[PDB]
Amino acid sequence: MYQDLIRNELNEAAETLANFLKDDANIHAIQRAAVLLADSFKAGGKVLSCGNGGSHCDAMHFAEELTGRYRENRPGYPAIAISDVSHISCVGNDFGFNDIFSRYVEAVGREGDVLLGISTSGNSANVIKAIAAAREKGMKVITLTGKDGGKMAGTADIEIRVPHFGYADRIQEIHIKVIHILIQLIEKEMVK
Amino acid sequence: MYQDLIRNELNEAAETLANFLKDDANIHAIQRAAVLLADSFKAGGKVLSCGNGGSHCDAMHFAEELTGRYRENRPGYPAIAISNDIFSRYVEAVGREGDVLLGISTSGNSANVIKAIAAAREKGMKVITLTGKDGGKMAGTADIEIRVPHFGYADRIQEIHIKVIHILIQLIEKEMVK
Repeated sequence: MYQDLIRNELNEAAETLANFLKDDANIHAIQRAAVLLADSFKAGGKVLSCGNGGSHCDAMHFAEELTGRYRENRPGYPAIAISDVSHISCVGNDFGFNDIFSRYVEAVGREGDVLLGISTSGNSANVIKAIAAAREKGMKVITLTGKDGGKMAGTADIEIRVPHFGYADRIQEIHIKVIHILIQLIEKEMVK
Repeated sequence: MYQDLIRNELNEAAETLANFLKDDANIHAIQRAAVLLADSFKAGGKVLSCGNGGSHCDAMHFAEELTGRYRENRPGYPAIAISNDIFSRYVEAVGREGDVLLGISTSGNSANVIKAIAAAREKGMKVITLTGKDGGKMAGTADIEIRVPHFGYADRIQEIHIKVIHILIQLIEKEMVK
């Protein structure tokens, strides 16, 4: 019988969400993010999303939702989720410590574009390398993070940080809620 | 400007989690789902997961986490995520009696999930579904259905589905080391 266990997990997610919505700064960070993204599309830029693990799915839903919405009457792609095009992670043992995300920024980023880097610990080495490639490319940087923000703390133009300090599950669950919301706020921006 | 919209959507997530967690049937369905999954794995079976749009991702994380944890020293793949016959044709090509289909559909009306369910029954497989609203056309056709009582837009349902997936993975781990 694991009913206690189930309810504890769900309750912990409810405290996470509560803790998250209570801080104004988080709410303001999400609005700023959405404005940046939409300003950037409007200027003809695109966003590259990336994340490891479960966060790679968040990076994917965010790019494919924005692309599916804004591809009509626009060149290119408004958003792309960076993927392992050259199969560099096919040696297995993937800790994130690789140049899959920064390679991709180097090959396709342009000045004006946006990097959305997702990292539930703020320590993902591939995401830190993409932020540096982004800076070299002249792209603005949005991060969705957790805990104390890890080593990426301070390196993003806009950081949306989830105040949870244990395992990644609780933090990923708030990130996909943030992404659902970014996408609706951007739709309000994109008619204006 | 949007501050209120942001908080509103967060609060609606908080309302959805509270109404999901408050109904014992949803808690019991999660425990039974994990027990059937674990028991399948113990008997040498696999689980095929599928879903559309954002749900596809959830089906992907479910399958990859599970295969990552149990592949070593066990033949085959513990879980495979698939990708209107795109899911049924795969079930038809690889399902075996004793496997399990996990079909994810926030409205319960995904035609491609529905067809995968019917292929599953033809191969003698069990059926777990992650749903929303009233369970839609899928209601009744799963052996175990975890249904999110939210009757609005899909986003809020998906966000509970991923919490369910994270907990299944936990509970299956306790079952497997038993």
